[PDB]
Order: sequence, then structure tokens, then C-alpha cells
Amino acid sequence: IVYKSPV
Amino acid sequence: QVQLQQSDAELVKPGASVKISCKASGYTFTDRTIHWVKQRPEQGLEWIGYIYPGDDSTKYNDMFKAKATLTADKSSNTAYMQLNSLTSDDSAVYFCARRGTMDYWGQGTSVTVSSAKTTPPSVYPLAPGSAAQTNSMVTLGCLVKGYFPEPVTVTWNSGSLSSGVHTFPAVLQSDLYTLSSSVTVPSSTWPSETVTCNVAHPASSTKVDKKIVPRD
Amino acid sequence: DVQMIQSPSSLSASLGDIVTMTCQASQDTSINLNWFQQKPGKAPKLLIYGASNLEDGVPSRFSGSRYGTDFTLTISSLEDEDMATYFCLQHTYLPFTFGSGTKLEIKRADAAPTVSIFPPSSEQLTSGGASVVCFLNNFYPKDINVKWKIDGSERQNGVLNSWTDQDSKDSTYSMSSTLTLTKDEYERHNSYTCEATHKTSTSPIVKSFNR
Repeated sequence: IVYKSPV
Repeated sequence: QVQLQQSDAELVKPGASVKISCKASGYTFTDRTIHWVKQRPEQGLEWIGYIYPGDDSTKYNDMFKAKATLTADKSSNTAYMQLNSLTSDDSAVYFCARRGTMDYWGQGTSVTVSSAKTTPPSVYPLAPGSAAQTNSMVTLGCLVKGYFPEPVTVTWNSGSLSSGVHTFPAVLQSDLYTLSSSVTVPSSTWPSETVTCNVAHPASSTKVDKKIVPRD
Repeated sequence: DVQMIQSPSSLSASLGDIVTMTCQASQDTSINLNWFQQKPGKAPKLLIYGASNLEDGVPSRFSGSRYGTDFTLTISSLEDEDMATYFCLQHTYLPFTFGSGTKLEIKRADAAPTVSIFPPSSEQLTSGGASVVCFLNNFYPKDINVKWKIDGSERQNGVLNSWTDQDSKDSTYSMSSTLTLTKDEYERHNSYTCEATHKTSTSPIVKSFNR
């Protein structure tokens, strides 16, 4: 559900 | 310069498949996600999904999980989108974009799903009628009729005539497109300084040049 | 889905004005919201990310704010180069969603079309077709009506019209109108007339020729 830009 | 360069427009038969490319440059390909987006003229953008070339993970919008396959080739720095079982609803412009924030976009790839036959254009020159009345500007034209699919690319004097041009959007009738283009030029420079319209139709591997000459 | 509801769908303003548009989230959740500018046939360009942060190289004439779940894009000192469609992007929850877009038109003074009519070309006639082409160029506002007449009688069948997008230099519009006949019918008549009029006004601009 939540997107997070890869580190 | 971060750049995303997409493959050319494609004509595909209903039921067939298409594979679209997005070549990334100017950054390390395995450090950013690539997202794909569908644009139709009356629908407004829809998000398709994304791939992270780092680990080749993917996520999809449920609307597209069955139809779209996102892949990546780190050696050529290219992302791909395969679309399957195509239907007229899939006719659209498809974009790739960098990161979830989408800070750089490719130029778009126009896909036409249709069983109609590829057909090259007839190009007709438009010069003023023999009973013309003169002033300081003349308007000339090119009529481009009976071709399929889009796009057609029209220039004047191979691109060196650019000001005063109106190239109108094509209109589709009976599975063939028609468009026209006008150029307006100082009346003392025609016909002494020639004007020629150039019409390229990559789908039929055809280009036509027509010089505009005065009517007899 | 966390959808973004955008309004207005279009906007008409003068040079130098301040203009706004909004996207409202469809759920009471915190989201990261971006604004984009897209010109016809071109790729979108990022203006604002995180509701209010200005993308590098974008003029500070552009700014964004958030009030609850209402997000606002503001453009000051409107310029010709700002003519475009603007849309927002919700990029927190999958699937990402976009607002349906706001099309931004620039006002200018009214202008009558420059009208030019062209008889069929000789090459077209050899194939049995006869298209009469009428250009209505550089006019304002966009609402204009074309009327065709053959030997003084109005004709509707076989007319195709096409409009350009608003011109980014002078904010005018142009249109093309094409009456397509067979050669058989074209040779049976003599006077072909293209007439440009607008709503209410009764004084048209007329171009015609005789075969």
C-alpha cells in the first residue's frame, strides 16, 4: 500500500 | 542531463502484443525506480506500475496487473513495458518517468490498436486560385489525405520555414486520416524563394515532398 | 484508491494575473503531492514536489500550499509561456493517482480571422476527388462558425473542421475547414464560398471563388 523511494 | 528516450509510435492489431522501451541516461540506472503512465485524450492520466531495476521488484495497479509486464535491462540501461491482448481501449500515449516523484519523463509512445491497413498519404499542393487578389502576405497550404495510421510529420522547406505555420490535427474518416498545413509568407518572396512541404509517414516508410507552384 | 479531485477543468486569465487551482484528496490521509505542467504533445515537467517545494530551475512565480487535504497550485505574473495543462500527482499510496487536469488559457483582444480559400488541386481531380480548403487563421476567441455555400445555397455534408491549440506566441486560434466533393459534383457547380461568423454577430468574413 505505501510506496517508499529506495535508499 | 537525465534523459528518458522512448521507442517510436506503433500500430498493433487487436489481440496482438507490443513492447515499449525507455532508455535512461545521465544517472545510475539501478538507483531509481521507473514508473509507467497511460494518457488518453479524454480520460486523464492513469498510473500503470513501476519497476526498481536495483532488485527488479515490480508493483502494478490492479487495473493493469494482467495486461502489463515491466522488465529492465541494466546492461543497456533500458526499461520495457509489454502490453498484451490489445484492444481499442489500449490506444493511448504511454510515458515512462523516473522515481515515484516522477522528476523526469520520457517523450511518450503513441500506440494505435486497430485492424485497418497501413496506407501512405496523398499530398496535394494548395496554391492561391488563378483569380487571386494580392496583398503583402500570401498563404500557401498542403493537403494530406487518406493515410493510416498516425503520425505524419510535416515540415516546410525541410524545417527551415518555421514561422507562420499552422499544421492542423488530423481527422479520422472511414479508417483514413486527413490533415492540412498552412504557411504564410511575405508576398514578394513567392514564388521567387521556393516553398515546399515535406510529409513523412514512417508507418508506410514513405516521405513525399511537394513544391507549391503558381496555378496556370 | 486515494484519488485526487481537481478543479477547475479550465482557466482563462490575462497576462500578469494570479491564478490558482486545487486538488482535494479523496481520503483523510497525509500524502506527498506534486504539481506538473504539460504542453500539447510534450512530456510533463515537474514544478512542485511535497505540496510546496519548488523544483530546481522552476520560477518562484509557481508555488504550492496545503490546507488539510486541499492542495493549491498558484501561478503569479502570468506569461504566455505558462499556457499549458496542469495536473497533480498523489505518490504515497499504491496505486498512484493523478488529478484530471486544469487547462490554462491566456486572454487577449478579440481578432477576426484571416480567411484563405483554395480550389481543388489538379492532381486530386485526376483521382476523382475534389476538396475545397478554407483556412481561418489567427483569431480570438476560439468560438467561431464556418458556413459553406455552393452557388449561393448552404451545404453541410462533407465538411471536416479541425482546430489548432492556442498559439503560444500571440494567444490566437486557427482552424481549417475542408469541403470534400467528388469531381463529378464539383464540375457541376461554379461558385464556392467559405464564410466565417461568430455567435450573435451578423457580419461574416467571406472568401469565395468561381471554378
